[PDB]
Amino acid sequence: SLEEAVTSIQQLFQLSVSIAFNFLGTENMKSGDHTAAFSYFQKAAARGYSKAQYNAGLCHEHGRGTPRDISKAVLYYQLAASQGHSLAQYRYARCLLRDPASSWNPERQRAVSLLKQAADSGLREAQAFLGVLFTKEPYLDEQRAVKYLWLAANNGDSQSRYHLGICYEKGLGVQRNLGEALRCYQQSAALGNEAAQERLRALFSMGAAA
Amino acid sequence: SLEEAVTSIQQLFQLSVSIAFNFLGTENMKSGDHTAAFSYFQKAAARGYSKAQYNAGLCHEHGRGTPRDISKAVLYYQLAASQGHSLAQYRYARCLLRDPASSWNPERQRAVSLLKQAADSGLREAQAFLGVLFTKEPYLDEQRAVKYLWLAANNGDSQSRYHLGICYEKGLGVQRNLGEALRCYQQSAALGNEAAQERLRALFSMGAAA
Amino acid sequence: SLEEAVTSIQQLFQLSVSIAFNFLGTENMKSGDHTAAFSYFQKAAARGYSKAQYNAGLCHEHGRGTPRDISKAVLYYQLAASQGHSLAQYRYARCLLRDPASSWNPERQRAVSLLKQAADSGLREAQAFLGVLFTKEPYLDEQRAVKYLWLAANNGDSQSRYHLGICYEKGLGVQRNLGEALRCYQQSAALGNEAAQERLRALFSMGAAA
Amino acid sequence: SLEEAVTSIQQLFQLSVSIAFNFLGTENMKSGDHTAAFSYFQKAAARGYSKAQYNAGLCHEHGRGTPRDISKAVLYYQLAASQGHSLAQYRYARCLLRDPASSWNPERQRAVSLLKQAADSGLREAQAFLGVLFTKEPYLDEQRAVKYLWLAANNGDSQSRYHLGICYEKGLGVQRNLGEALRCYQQSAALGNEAAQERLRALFSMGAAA
Amino acid sequence: SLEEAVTSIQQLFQLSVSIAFNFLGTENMKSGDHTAAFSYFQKAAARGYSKAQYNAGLCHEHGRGTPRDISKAVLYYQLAASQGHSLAQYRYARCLLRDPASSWNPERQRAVSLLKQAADSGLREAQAFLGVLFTKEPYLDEQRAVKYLWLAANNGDSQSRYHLGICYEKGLGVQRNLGEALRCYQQSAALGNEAAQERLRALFSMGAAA
Amino acid sequence: SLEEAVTSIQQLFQLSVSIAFNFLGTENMKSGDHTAAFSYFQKAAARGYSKAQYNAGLCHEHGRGTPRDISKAVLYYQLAASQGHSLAQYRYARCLLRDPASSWNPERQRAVSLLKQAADSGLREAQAFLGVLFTKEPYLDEQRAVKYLWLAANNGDSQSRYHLGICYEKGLGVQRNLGEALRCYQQSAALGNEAAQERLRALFSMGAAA
Amino acid sequence: SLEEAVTSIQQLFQLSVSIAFNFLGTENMKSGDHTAAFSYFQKAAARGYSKAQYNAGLCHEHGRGTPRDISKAVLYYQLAASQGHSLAQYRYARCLLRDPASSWNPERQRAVSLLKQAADSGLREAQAFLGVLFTKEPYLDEQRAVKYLWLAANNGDSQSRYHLGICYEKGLGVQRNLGEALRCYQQSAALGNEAAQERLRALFSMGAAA
Amino acid sequence: SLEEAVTSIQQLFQLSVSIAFNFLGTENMKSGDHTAAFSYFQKAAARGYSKAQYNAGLCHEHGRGTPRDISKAVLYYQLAASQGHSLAQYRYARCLLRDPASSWNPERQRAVSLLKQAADSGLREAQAFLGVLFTKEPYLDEQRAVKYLWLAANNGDSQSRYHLGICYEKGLGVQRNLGEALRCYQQSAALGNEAAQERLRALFSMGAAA
Repeated sequence: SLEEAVTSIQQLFQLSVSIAFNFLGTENMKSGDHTAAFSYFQKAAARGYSKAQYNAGLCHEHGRGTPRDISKAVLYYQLAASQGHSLAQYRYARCLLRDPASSWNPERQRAVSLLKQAADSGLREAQAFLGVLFTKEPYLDEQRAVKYLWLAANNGDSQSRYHLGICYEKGLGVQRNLGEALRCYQQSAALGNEAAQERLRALFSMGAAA
Repeated sequence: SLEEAVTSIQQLFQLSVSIAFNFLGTENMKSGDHTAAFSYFQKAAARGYSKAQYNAGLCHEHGRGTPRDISKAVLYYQLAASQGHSLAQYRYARCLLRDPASSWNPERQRAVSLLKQAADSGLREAQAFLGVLFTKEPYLDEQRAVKYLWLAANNGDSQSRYHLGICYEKGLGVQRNLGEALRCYQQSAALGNEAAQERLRALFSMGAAA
Repeated sequence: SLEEAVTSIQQLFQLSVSIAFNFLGTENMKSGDHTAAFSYFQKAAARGYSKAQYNAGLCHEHGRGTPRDISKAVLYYQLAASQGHSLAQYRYARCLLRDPASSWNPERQRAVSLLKQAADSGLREAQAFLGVLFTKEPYLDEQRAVKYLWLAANNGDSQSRYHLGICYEKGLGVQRNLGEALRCYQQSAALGNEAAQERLRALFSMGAAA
Repeated sequence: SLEEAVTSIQQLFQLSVSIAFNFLGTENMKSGDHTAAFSYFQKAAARGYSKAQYNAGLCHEHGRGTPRDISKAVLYYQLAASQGHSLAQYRYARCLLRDPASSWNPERQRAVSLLKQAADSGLREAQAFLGVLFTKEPYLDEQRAVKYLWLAANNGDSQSRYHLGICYEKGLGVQRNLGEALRCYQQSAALGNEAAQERLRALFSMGAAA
Repeated sequence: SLEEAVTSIQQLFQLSVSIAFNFLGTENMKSGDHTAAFSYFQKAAARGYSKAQYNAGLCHEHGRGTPRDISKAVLYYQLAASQGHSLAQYRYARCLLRDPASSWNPERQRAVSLLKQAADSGLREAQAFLGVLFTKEPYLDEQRAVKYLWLAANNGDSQSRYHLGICYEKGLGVQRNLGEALRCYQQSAALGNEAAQERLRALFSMGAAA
Repeated sequence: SLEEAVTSIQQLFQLSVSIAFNFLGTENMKSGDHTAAFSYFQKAAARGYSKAQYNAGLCHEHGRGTPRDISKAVLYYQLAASQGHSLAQYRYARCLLRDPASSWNPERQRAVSLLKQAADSGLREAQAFLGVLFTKEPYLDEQRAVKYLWLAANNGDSQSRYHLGICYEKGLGVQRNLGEALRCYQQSAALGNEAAQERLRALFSMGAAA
Repeated sequence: SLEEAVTSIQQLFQLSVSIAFNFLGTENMKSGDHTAAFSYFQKAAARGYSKAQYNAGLCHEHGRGTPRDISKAVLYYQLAASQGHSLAQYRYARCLLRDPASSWNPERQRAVSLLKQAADSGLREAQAFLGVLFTKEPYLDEQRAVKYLWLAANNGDSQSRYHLGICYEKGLGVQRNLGEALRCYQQSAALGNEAAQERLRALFSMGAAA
Repeated sequence: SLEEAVTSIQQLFQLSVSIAFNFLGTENMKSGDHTAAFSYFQKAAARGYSKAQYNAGLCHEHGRGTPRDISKAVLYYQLAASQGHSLAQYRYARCLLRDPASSWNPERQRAVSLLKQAADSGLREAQAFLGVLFTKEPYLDEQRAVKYLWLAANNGDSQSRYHLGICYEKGLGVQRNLGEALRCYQQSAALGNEAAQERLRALFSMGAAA
């Protein structure tokens, strides 16, 4: 019975050293050391760990100690997302979908599906971005966009709720109502959505005053 | 007892002939004969009757059977208003004050005071007219304007309550509120105020169109 | 001064005998005598009296003691409506618009215009009639129909308010609101709309509880 | 002295090796290796651990690397539930109650009791499932079913609140209300109940459309 | 010509003497003389007049100067009701239906029908009495009773709306709702329905703070 | 039949001459002649007419053409109120209850009873006056005062509704509620009440910085 | 140098053996072994650990494997509460306040103070218990009792909100409101207050049923 | 591989001994030993650890075992804040900015910026304190103050709710609403904001009802 024991202990040692390298790295990043943080996260992600791959991608696309790169960054994000990390797949989808390119390529469908199943978890940013993405060409699906924008806005995001308000006012996906749109704009401006909410409130409060 | 009896009976004869002539006149006007109605109303008003003076002024200012005249119309309206006919004094004030002339003369102040007294009697039009009046130079009194505009709007006038809404959104006399103004615009659209809705709803919907 | 006096007294005699004929006819109708009511109303309406012509038309189109007739009834209703009687012109439009024939004749436009400027006075039935009429071909004007149906239903008519409810539910002229339509149906059935509100409640109950 | 120390250290060693094997197994399952995860979970559950027994039951009922089995799955689920694991006992009850068999067998009595005391903890799924279960024969207990459906739907489940709405509409256990039921259907369709709420909305649409 | 004119003038004289006799009767009743009121009203009702018959019935059933008599009052109310007097027919129905007898006698059929078509006119008391009567054996029609109780209570009658509240809380005709019944009792106490509303509030306080 | 006929015709002559005297009095008062109006009103009121006695009391207590007198005024008001005139008895209460004397004299009880049966008719001012009166010593009856203040304020009187607000905030007769009291103050001051505005702005607006 | 190191390592060893014994003990209790759990918890609490002392108190007051004792239970609870354990101090206060003895003994003063500062943390049970406690003699402090009952019931406790409802009806510490109290009773019965809310609903049912 | 391994293991040892020293420090603080807690926290913070520095600052500024000092306290707070400790950076900002001096010194700008980015994290006290901060000279920026007071009051802080109410009633930053301000006062007094809310309720009670 010692063979399974030794296999178990060596696999546990592998996993534990991965954990320790990741924890070290994040402690260095929080403390202030960065190049050592990059080295630690790279050598931790080289051996198949989820959070390590996420942080490697995060530091390698923010470039907090390495020139700004996206290719290897999104490769790390893919490798982390395949293992079931919510933030990793959110970042992967947001980085791959930043272009206005068409959705004919299958990797776009894969990215939007993984972002969808990420937003199913409950992360605030993923579902808000999904609601934004499904509202614009060529991902037009008004009902799902509305429902996820509303669900994200219920968590307290000002911009998502302003987008819900413009969705009501423009009358796409939801019946064209104006009073709820006005109160939504007012509360979004109250919650400190400076640019868009302030601009729309000022326009509506000046069109009849100028 | 014969002297008081004969005085009473002759005064009754005067009042009865006044009533009969006014009646006849209004029956002729309703039936379709007009010049006879004019003559009847003039000879009824020449002998001191309130409603007869109102009808004479009305038929002189609309001119529905006599060339348009404002001088005699306004004089007859003055005679009718001095005796306590609410609609007559409303018409007097509206016809005399329709000019954009200054209110330095006290006679205009007398006209606006009698308009106030007429509106205090419950007439729908006088209240709305003074609500419009007090918002324009030099009759600036915002609180009274708002209160009587609201009182007239409670009777169901679309224009008066649209002016209440414009007052809310512009924030004069009342704290500057937008949601109540929007619902007021919407309900004024519901009652069919063409000039109000067909401009305000279009201006608040032009923002939706891109 | 005798010529104007004699003309005035003979006009007064004419109008007063018309009044007497009308009053005696309506008293006979209320008491129970009917053929005398026809005779009196006809001889009163033959000499140019508004309410007398209304009653003549009413007794000719209900036929409460004379065979049912339309041509004489509609002619009397036209003659009475020309003189400014709200009920007269309401009944004229009711009896003229009841046919399913084409509206190429301008008399139909005249009838709808007089119905409109009748219902603008405040009569309950004319408003509901025009609200129904403008909803059907070829008088399609959704906004006016909705507004007058609403201000008619505000007076407490169950059928007009049920028609407002179906207007909301079907989403013609107003945005397709559904909860308001359900509440309107329910409180129409509360006021005793025996047929319509009850049958929609039953249809949405039996076909909803399965 | 030393005897209690050695007993404590050996018991701690047994517990720690159980913990390590469970952690290993779940790390392998998350990473992607499966058969090793099955072996690890099996040998961890063979020595009396709660979460390990739950994971063994889960991997035997989904069969993500082992032929589908319910017998061993439910045995492991029972062994995990007896030790106080909320999600495991929820799974046990939902697996044992999937059959349409009667509740004469007292194993069903313990199953429903353990599901009840699991839902008392606050898990979303168990409460909704029991709310569904108590509605159908022979578990009829309307008040408790409605209360647990309501408090489960308060957590944001679309199907639970849709079933609350159908409970309102059919009026079983709750006073028959219809407007709030319609609002509940509408919001559940808004929250993304793609099948059921949308189907009832369409039914209430085509009910009057055709 | 002569014959129709003389018939018209003699019928007018009959009507005018009836009017005068009724006017003297009501003037005497208001002034304070009562036996002359009985004489005038009796001789006025003896010649076929509506409100004269109503007043004769009123003075016979109150006996404001004549021994209490119901048979003559009931006959006079019948004569007044047959001629189309809303208040008189309401009085007839309420006087005839005071007995707890069944509705097998068709006299009760006419009584209830005329009370129905009187309450349809807009009188306050008739509606409330019908709402009460349809609630009690053998006139049980819950929906009609509820709808007239509500319509009468809308006019501001305190006792009718207290009956509406008792009907709602007892759950006949309308489903059992409690909060609305609670502030229905509260407003009925506020509007001065001292007896019933005070009793219900006192009971609801004694059984609560016991 | 000559005796009853002559009695009827002479009584009709008495009533008709009273009506004529009152009509000439009111026509002269409206026209502008005052002493003749006084003479006619006294000679009409001396011979048993209700409205004439009201007008005589009114012209004696305002003194619009005769030196101020209260004795004759209140005597005429008593005679007019004994016959069932709402305004007459309300003015009797006006002129009698103004004294700060005690209510030991039963004539005060008669005055308040006639005021009660006046307010039961539906006049606006009498109810507001009794609502003020029952609040102050020794007429303390809080419930009735509140109920009739509320019912009168429902008619739109600003002072009565401000008194309703003071009653709410002070917590006499009603539960001491502040939010409804603040609102009530707000719309009372909105309708142009000097006292309500001067109380609100000095209590809940000045106390902030004073 | 080495001296501080050896002191630190020996103190860490004491703390770690305490932690391990506590963890062991709770693992044995959850697994099913009890007397070993008692021994482990006893020897862990004998050396000054907070959670171990709480568990010792719990196992001495429930007696799930040791004869029931309150003396040692409350002594352990005090020793755990002095170190800052919220649930332990809640248990101490609830065990010491179960007697109906007076608060003359200052041990009750510390007990109530520690319960207060425990409830200040946010535990549901302690706040509800103090809300119950301050209502009854001699701990009468109505405002604080109501506020803590309200904020505890906001967490979803049925009995706490039922006691809030009673507080509303009896009107102690809060302005006596009845409609909101009825709604609170109804919702608490809906949330599953099987005994008390249902009993009051039945009482308010049979109060009018019989 | 020896050099990277030895560097990793030595860095891990340094971090682990820092963790252990902090753990024994907090264990001593909770147990009751204080001077040892001070020594351990100081030697842990001397080697660069975040929450150890926070605890050192806390023990120097409360002085729970050392004479009161702010200098070393704020230096340790700066060291902890620079490393990303939300609560520590709150404490640093609040301790540095307690002085009433101006914001000319850049250290105040740094403190307010770090407090801003602390409040943006989600800490309850930071947002409330910053809402208070921006209200007073020279940090006047009303919108941010209003939004942070609103968000903090949404978390249940009574004083923040009172300051929101004072902001509404005083009409700075938000429109001068008074009704919802009174409701805010009342329901903040319900939560137990004894001093200020009780003071305002007493001022609005004595000045109004006395």
